[PDB]
Amino acid sequence: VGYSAPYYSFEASTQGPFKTPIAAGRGGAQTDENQAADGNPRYAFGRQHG
Amino acid sequence: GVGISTGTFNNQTEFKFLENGWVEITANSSRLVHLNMPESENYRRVVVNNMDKTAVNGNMALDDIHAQIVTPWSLVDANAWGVWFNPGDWQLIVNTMSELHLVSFEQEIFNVVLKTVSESATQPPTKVYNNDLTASLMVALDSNNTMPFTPAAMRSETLGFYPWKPTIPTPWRYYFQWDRTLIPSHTGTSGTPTNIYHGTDPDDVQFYTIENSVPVHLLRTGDEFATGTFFFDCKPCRLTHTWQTNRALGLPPFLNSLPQSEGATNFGDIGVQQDKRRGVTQMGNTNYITEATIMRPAEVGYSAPYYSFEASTQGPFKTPIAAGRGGAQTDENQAADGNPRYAFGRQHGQKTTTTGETPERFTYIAHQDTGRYPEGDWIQNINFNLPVTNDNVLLPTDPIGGKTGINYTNIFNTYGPLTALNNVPPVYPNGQIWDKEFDTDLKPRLHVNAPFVCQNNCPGQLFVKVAPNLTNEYDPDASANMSRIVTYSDFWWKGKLVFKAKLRASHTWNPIQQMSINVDNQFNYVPSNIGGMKIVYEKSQLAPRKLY
Amino acid sequence: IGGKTGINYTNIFNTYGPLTALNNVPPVYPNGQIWDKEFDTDLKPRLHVNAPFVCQNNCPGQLFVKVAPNLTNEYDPDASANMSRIVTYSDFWWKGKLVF
Amino acid sequence: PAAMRSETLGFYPWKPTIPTPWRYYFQWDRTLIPSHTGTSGTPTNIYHGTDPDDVQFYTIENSVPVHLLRTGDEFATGTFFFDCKPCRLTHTWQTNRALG
Amino acid sequence: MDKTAVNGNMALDDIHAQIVTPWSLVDANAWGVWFNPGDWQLIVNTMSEL
Amino acid sequence: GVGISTGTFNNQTEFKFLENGWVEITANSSRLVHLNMPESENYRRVVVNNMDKTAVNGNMALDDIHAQIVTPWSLVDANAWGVWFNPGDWQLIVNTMSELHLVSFEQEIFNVVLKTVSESATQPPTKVYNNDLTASLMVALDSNNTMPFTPAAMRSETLGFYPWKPTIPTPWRYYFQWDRTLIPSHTGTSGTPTNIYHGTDPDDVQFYTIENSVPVHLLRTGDEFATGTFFFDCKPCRLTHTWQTNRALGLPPFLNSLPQSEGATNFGDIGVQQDKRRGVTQMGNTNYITEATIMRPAEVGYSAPYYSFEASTQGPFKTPIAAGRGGAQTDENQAADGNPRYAFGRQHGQKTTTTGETPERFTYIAHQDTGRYPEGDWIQNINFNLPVTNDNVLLPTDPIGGKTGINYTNIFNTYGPLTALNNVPPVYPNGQIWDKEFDTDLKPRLHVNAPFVCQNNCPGQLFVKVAPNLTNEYDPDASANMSRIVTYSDFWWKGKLVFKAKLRASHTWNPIQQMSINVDNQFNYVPSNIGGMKIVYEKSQLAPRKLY
Amino acid sequence: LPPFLNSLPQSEGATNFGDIGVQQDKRRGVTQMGNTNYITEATIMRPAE
Repeated sequence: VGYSAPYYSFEASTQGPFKTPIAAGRGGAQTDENQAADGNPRYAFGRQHG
Repeated sequence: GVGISTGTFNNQTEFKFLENGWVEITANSSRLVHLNMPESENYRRVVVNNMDKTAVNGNMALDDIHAQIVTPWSLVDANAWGVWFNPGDWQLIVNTMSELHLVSFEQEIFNVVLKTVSESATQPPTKVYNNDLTASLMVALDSNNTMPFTPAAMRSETLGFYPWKPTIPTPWRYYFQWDRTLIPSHTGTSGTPTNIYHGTDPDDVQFYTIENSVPVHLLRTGDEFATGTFFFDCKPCRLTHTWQTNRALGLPPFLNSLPQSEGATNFGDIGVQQDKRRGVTQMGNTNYITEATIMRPAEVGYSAPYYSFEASTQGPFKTPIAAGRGGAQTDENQAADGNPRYAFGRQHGQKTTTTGETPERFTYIAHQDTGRYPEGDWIQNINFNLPVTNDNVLLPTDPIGGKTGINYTNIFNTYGPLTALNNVPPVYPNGQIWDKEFDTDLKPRLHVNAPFVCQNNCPGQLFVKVAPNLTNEYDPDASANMSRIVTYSDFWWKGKLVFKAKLRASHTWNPIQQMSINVDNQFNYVPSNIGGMKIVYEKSQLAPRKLY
Repeated sequence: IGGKTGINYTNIFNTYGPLTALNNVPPVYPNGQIWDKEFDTDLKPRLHVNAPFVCQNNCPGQLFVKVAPNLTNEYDPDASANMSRIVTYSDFWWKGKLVF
Repeated sequence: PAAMRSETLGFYPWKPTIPTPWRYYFQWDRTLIPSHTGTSGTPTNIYHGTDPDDVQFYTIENSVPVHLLRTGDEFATGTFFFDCKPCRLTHTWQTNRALG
Repeated sequence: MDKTAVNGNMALDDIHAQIVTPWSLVDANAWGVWFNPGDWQLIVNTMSEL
Repeated sequence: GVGISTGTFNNQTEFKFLENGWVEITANSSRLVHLNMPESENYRRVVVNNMDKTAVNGNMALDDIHAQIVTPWSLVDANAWGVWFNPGDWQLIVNTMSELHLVSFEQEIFNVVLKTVSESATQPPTKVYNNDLTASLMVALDSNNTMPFTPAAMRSETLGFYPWKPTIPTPWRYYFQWDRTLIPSHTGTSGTPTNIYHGTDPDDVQFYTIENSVPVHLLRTGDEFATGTFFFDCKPCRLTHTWQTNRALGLPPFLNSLPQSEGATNFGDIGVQQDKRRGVTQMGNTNYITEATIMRPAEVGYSAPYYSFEASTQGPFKTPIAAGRGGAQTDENQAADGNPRYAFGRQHGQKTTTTGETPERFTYIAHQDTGRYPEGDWIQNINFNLPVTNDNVLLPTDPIGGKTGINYTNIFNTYGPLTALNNVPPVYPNGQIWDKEFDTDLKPRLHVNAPFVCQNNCPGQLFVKVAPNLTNEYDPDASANMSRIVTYSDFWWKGKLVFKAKLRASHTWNPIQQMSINVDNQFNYVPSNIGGMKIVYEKSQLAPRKLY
Repeated sequence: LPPFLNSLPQSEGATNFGDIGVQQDKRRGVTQMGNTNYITEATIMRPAE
C-alpha cells in the first residue's frame, strides 16, 4: 500500500528543471503543519476564490 | 512443372486512398534467394566461452559466454523496414501520414532451382554446374509458433534491401540454457574474480527440432509454396513526435509586463514575487511558486540507472531504457544512454562498393523530447532553505560510494504511477517492424526494438533447407560423416505487407518539418558510376503533436 | 549519502514496483480542479495529481471570448503603427450546468 | 486549466467576475546546471532558443468557428458527456501493517 | 537568469516562451464554482462515490 | 436586425479526402473591412502626364502617362493566394498534391455598422463616435461582368493576408482611352524626341457608371448580403515542375566504355567517332551526330526579344515572356527577364512591425527548367565547316547595329510550331489566383499573371460604398460641393473558395523536394514579441514530373 | 487596374493632371523585370500581349 519516491527531486529535460511529482504526501501521527513533507498540495489564491 | 514458372516477381508498393483520409499501403517485396547445403546435417549443442577476455579485470561487459543449438536449417526473415520500402516511399509515409497500422503479411516461394557443382579437376581445375531436376528444397512454416522466436534484424541478418540484388537466408540457431557466474571488478582489482560457466539446469532444458515439430514440404522445380494471409493484432504506431516537457504543460503564468520593443533581450515579465503568487504546488512547506515548482498533472518521461548491468542466472546484461536524449545538449558529442545504435553490411545500407569489413553504423536520435539531461538533476533536503547549502543538495557532481566518476544519477529511478511515455519510433531501414510479446504473466509496456508487438498472434517463422543429395556410397551405421553431392538452390521469395495509414492535417499557422532531398544528401539516393549503392537511414516522427 | 549531511538515502529512494497499490487523489474544495485532459502519450499516467477526474477519449472544449475590434474613422492597415480603437468593453451573463 | 493559477470564474454568485487572458506555452531549449551556496564559478545557465521541429503556432481564427453575438444574440454549447471512472468519497487507513 | 544567477537558487527558474493571444478564456473547472460549503457538506457527509 | 448578428466568422480551411486520391479543399476566409466616405461623390476623368521625367533622353521606360476614370466606389478584391491559405496550408498542398482544380467561389457581407464622427472642437479638440442606426452601406455585384476587370493584385491592393487584422477595400478606378506618342532616345540624343499626349479617339470612348449598370443594394445594420455560388471553368494547375531540356529527351547514346572505378573524373565514353555514329539529325549536310546535333521531337521553351518595349496607340510597353531563367547560371546575381517581381506592404507580407515605407519585394525563380541562357546561344553559317570561323558565327558577343551592349539574342525569337511550354506556376502569397480571358478573336495560350484563366465565365466584381449622409443644408443647384456628415462603415466579409486536388504518388527510388521549416526559416512563421508578423513567399511546383 | 492617384486635380484645366503620389522605385505591384525596382506603366505586368 503506497510507495517511496525521491524527495525534493528536480529532474531535467529539454526545457529546464522541474519537480518530480508524487501521488500522496504524509501527515497524521507525525505530520501536521510542523511535520511538513512532500506530496501534499499547496493552494494560493485571491479574493475571488476564498 | 519443369519448363513452367510458378510465380511472379513484384516489388511495387501500392498506396490506395479510401474514405475519410485512410490509405491502405500494400508493400510487395521480391528477392532471389541463394542457399547452400548445410555444414552438417546435424543439430549441434555448442558453448561459447570467452573467459580469456573477461579474465582482464574491468572487462565484464565484454562477456559473450552462451550455449546455443546449431541447426541444419536456414531462416528466411523479412522483418526490417528496408525490405519493404525505399527512401522514396518512406518520404511519402513519414511526411504525409500521421499514424500507421500493420494489418497483414503473406509470403510465397516460387521458381525453385537446384544445381550440383561438379569439379573437373583439370590443369586449371574446372567445375561444371548442372541442374538436378528431381532434387528438392525443404520448406517449413512454423505457424503454431513452436520454435523460439529469433528476429534476424538484431544481427543485421534479414533479407537484403535492394530488389535487383540476390540475397540469402540465415543459418538458424537458438539459445540453449546455461548457468554462468561473473563477478565485476576494475582495473587493478587484486585477484581473480569468480568467472564461472556452471553448465545447464536440467529443469531449464528444451532441445527443439524442426522435423519433429513442423510439417515439412519438399518442393522440386515444378513446385511452389505459399503461406496464406496472416492478420496481426497491434496498436497503431504514431508518426508524430511530442516536444512538451513537464515544464511546458498547461497555463503559462500571466505576464504583467510585455516587451515594448522587438529584441532578443526584450523579455516580458511575470509581474509578481515568486513568494507572492497564486497557483498550486506540491511543496507544502513553501510559498515559492516558480516554473520548476508549480504543479503539473503527471510526469512525461522517467529517470533510470545508466550503464547499469544486472545479473541473473546467465551472466550480466545491460538494463534497457525506453528513450534516450539529444537536442539542445545531445548530439554525437552529447552522447548518452537510451539511443539505439545500428551496425550493418552491404546488403542493408553499407555502401555497396566500399571495400573493408568495418560495419556501417549509426546512433538514432529520435525527435520526441521524453528523455533526460542527468546533469541538470538535483536532490535537495526538504527544509528548502534556498541558496541551498552544499550539504542540503546532492548534485550530479558529488560522488557516490566515493567513486569520483559515479553520481546519484547513475543509480537513480524516477519511474512511478504518474509516468507518461510513448512507444519507440520506427527506424528506417535497419529497424525491426514487429515483435512477439513475452509469454510472461505480467508484460512489458513496450519493446525497445519494434513499434509493433503482436500479442495474441504472430506470423510463424519460415525455415528452408536443401534436402540431402546422397552419393552411391552411404552407410548409416558408420561413425563417419555422410557424404553428399554438392548441391545448392536458388528460389524466388515474394512477400506482401499491408498497412493502413491515416493522412495528416495541418493545425498550425507555421509549416512542419518534412523529409526532403537536398544538395547535401542527394547523392545518397542514386547509384555510383560503379553501380555502388547505399541506403542512409532516416527519421520517422518528423511532425509535432500536442501532448496536452 | 554523498557525504552530504543533509541528504540520506530516503531522498533518492524508490520503492514503486509490481505490488504497489495506491488510490487516486481526493477532491480539494473549493480551489481544486474538477477534470483534466489525459496526455496524448502512448503509455499514460495511472493518475493526475491535480484532478480526480481525467477524461480520456473526450473532454469538453475550451471557451474563448473577445470584444471584436471597434474601429474609429481613421484606420490604415498599411501603417506600421498601432490600430486605434474606440474603448469598448462588454458584460455578459454565463450560465453553466454540471451533472453528477 | 485556469485552476492551476487560481484564475477560474469566481466562487460567489452575487459577485461579478472576469475571464483570463488566454496564453499557451511555445517551445524553447534551456540549460541550467545546479549548484550551491559557494559553488566556485558560474554554472551554465543558458536559454538556447527553439527546436524548429518542436514549433507549433496556433491561432483561434484559423482553427475554430467564431461567433459574433450582438445584444439580441445568445450562445449555448450543447451538452457534453464525460468518460470518467468514479471518484470515491472515502479514505482508506490500513497500512501494510494492518492487513489480514 | 539574474535570479538563478545566484548559486543554490535553480529551483527559482521561470524561463519559458509563450504565445500571448488577444483572446480570453472562460474557465469554470474548480469545485468552488459549482458548490457552496452547504452543498459540499451534503455530498461529503452522505455520499460514498461521485 | 439592430441587436442581431447576421453572420458568422470563418477562416478555417477544410481538406476532405474523397475516393481515388482526390481531395476537396474548401478555404474559408473572413475579414473585418473598414470603409470611409468618398473623397467626392463624383466620377472624375483624370490624366497623368509625367512628361517631365521622360523629358530626359534615355528614360522612355519611365513613362506613366494615362487617363483613367476615378469612381466614388471601392472594390472588394480577394484574389491572391495569401487571402485563403497560410504557410501551414500551403505546405500541405504543395508537398502532397500533384494538381489543383479551382471549382467555385462565394462571398457575403454581414454585421454591417455605420458610425459618424462628431468633433467637439474643445481645448484638446475632441471627437465622439456615434452609431448612425438608419444609415446604409451600398453593395453592387457586377455579376454580368459589365465593368472592366481590374485585378487588385497587380497593385498589391487585395484584402490583407491575416485573419486577426482588419482590412480595407480599394478605391475603384479604370483606364479611359488616350492617344500618346513617345520616341525613344538615349543619353546624349541631340534634341528633344517627340513626346506627345494627343488625347482621346472618340470612337474608343467608354464611360461606365456603377449606378446605371448594376443593381445596387442598400444594407443597414440589420441587413446582410450574399453573392451565390459561382462555378469557374478552368484547366487544372500542375503542382510539379519539369526539368528536361531538348538535351535530355529520349534515348541517350549507348556508352561503349563504362567507368571501372568510382571517381568524379571517371566518365564513361560513347565509343564512336562523332562522324561515324548512327541516328538522326536535321543537318542534311553533315555526318556529325552529337548531343547538340541529334534530332529531338520538338523544342521545350523558346527565345524571345529581351528588354523589348513595343508601342501602340498609347505609349510603350514591355513585351511579356512566358518563362524566365535561373539555376546553374541564374540566381539574384544571374539576373534575367521572364521572372516576376513582387512589391508589397504590411497587409501582404512586409514585416508588420517594420518602420519605413520601402515596399517589401522578391523576384520569383520558378523550378521548371523551360527558359534560356542567351549567353550560350550561337547562329552559324550553313556550310558547317567546324572550328567555326569568326565570320560564320554570330555570338551573343558580337554587336548588332554597332551597339556594343546589344547582340542578336536581344532581338531573337525562336517560337514556332514545335514550341512546348507550361503555364505559369502559383506565387504564394502575393500572386493572383484567377484571371479573365481577353474578349479577343484569337486568345493567348496563357496569362503570365494567374495559373487560372476563366474563359466563358468569371465571378463578377464586388463594389461597396457608404451612401450619402446629407446634412440639413443641401442645394442641388449649387456649383459647390455637397456637404456630408462624416460617416464610415465597418462590415465583415466572408468568402469561400473550393478547390479539388489529387494526391501525389512516388515513382522514383529517391526522395522528392519538400517544403519544410528549419533553423534558418523558422522565425518567419511566428509572431515577434511586439506581435510583428511577416509572410515570406514560397515556391509551388517543388516535385519533378517527366516531360517525355 | 490603373495606379491609385494620391493627388487629384483641384481645378478644371488641360494641364491639371492628377498624380500617382509614389516614387517609381518605391511602388508596390508586379513586373517581369526581376532586376529592377521601377514600376511604371511601361514596366508593370500585363496578362498577355
